Amino acid sequence: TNFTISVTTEILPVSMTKTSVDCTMYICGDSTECSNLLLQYGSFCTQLK
Amino acid sequence: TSNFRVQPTESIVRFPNITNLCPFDEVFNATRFASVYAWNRKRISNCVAD
Ligand SMILES: *[C@@H]1O[C@H](CO)[C@@H](O[C@@H]2O[C@H](CO)[C@@H](O)[C@H](O)[C@H]2NC(C)=O)[C@H](O)[C@H]1NC(C)=O
Ligand SMILES: *[C@@H]1O[C@H](CO)[C@@H](O)[C@H](O)[C@H]1NC(C)=O
Ligand SMILES: *[C@@H]1O[C@H](CO)[C@@H](O)[C@H](O)[C@H]1NC(C)=O
Repeated sequence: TNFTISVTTEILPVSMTKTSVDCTMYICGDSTECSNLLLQYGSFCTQLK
Repeated sequence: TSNFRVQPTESIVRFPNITNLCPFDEVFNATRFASVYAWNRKRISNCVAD
């Protein structure tokens, strides 16, 4: 015999913050020998980028 | 493609001043030496080690 106009809130996530990292700076930094040693590993951090 | 970096040139400030000589000859050229069970310990600090 009666009706109620109810209101509800529904929350869904949309997206997260984009994060960009680099192999050379994060792993060791400015070491040239570290870069030379990492160059022999291949393109792992290129694939990560 | 890559990252941007700034090249370095040269240092800024030195170590503590080094103008002495570490007496390494006290433990190297000694008149008498000690035994294995009771050796001698000499603390060497605040000097230049060669
Ligand atoms: C259906 O329900 C609503 C409330 O959910 C009723 O509205 C109330 O009516 C009384 C008397 O008419 C008022 O004193 C209230 O202030 C009203 N409430 C609101 C929120 O407006 C309504 O009367 C009901 N319908 C029937 C046919 O009984
Ligand atoms: C050298 O050492 C002395 C004390 O050992 C210090 O006072 C002084 O600042 C140092 N540097 C120079 C350039 O004299
Ligand atoms: C003897 O002492 C001198 C300085 O006192 C030192 O230069 C030298 O190494 C020591 N040993 C020998 C075998 O000369």
